[PDB]
Amino acid sequence: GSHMCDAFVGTWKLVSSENFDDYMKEVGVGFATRKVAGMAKPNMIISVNGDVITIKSESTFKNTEISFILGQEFDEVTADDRKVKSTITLDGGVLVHVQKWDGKSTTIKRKREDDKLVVECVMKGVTSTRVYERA
Ligand SMILES: O=C(O)c1cc(Oc2ccccc2)c(OCC(F)(F)F)nc1C(F)(F)F
Repeated sequence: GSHMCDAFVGTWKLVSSENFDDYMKEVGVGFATRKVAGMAKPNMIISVNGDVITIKSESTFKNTEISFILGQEFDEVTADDRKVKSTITLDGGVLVHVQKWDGKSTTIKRKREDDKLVVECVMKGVTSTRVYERA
């Protein structure tokens, strides 16, 4: 039945963001996409069915969805429209998501902290923190 990844399951809404514009600059997102993406207030819906985890993000800007098995690489289309190769693992209760494309890498960590789901994104020393709460 239960799995430790079950504390991520649910419907989550973005409540705060820090330095996301600069993170997007470092990833290579252009001006217009940064402005519109930075405005959005996505909801993230996280579900598990057997070994498959699904993370859906719905917003006024873009909708994105990934389904994956921990430790098994997959192809992802990001919200900013990169085509990346991704691997997601669980390390000490933290979901660690690495995206690789064009010789570049970014890492997105998702952790449960109190009643929050905290998303920490890093690229070449630039970090952003985005905090989600239950919807
Ligand atoms: O989960 C996040 O909030 C999040 C959201 C992203 O894009 C959006 C933004 C607004 C609405 C819908 C999707 C995003 O896009 C990749 C980017 F940032 F490179 F553009 N990356 C992340 C994250 F890095 F942190 F995972």
